[PDB]
Amino acid sequence: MMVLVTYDVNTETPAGRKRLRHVAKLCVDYGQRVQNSVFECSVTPAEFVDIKHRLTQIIDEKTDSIRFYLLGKNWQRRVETLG
Amino acid sequence: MMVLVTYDVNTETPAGRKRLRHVAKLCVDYGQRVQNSVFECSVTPAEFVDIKHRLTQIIDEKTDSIRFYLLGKNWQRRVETL
Repeated sequence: MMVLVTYDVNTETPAGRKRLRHVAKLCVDYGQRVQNSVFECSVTPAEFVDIKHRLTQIIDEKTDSIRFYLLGKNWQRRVETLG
Repeated sequence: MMVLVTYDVNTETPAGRKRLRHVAKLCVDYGQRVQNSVFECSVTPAEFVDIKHRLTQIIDEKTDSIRFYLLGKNWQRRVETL
């Protein structure tokens, strides 16, 4: 299934920026980093449970948040850009 | 129609934080700031065109980017959080 991962972390600190690097390291195994903290990923349901599980341990859950959008097929024909 | 807007800007400088707030002020007219630089928007075709126009002026096109994902209806049945 396609999954868009949007990670909200405060990059004004070294530790923030380091968690971003880890989250990115993890998500790019499963697809592509299209902005600094946005990822277009391709995962089986087992992989998705595994990813959730590892993301939990990387992120600071009190300050950070991750959202997952499950778009269908023809999701590429449904993205537009600027910049 | 529902559109997800994701804005990539560097917020370690005042100039980036300004641009983000300005994008925020615009996008919040049409939906919600679900995370610091992500906005879930509800828009007519005409609203979508005018917004795209103004975002274009606001952002630094060389160092920033905006992605608009058109969410299908019942897109809410397909969002999860950790």
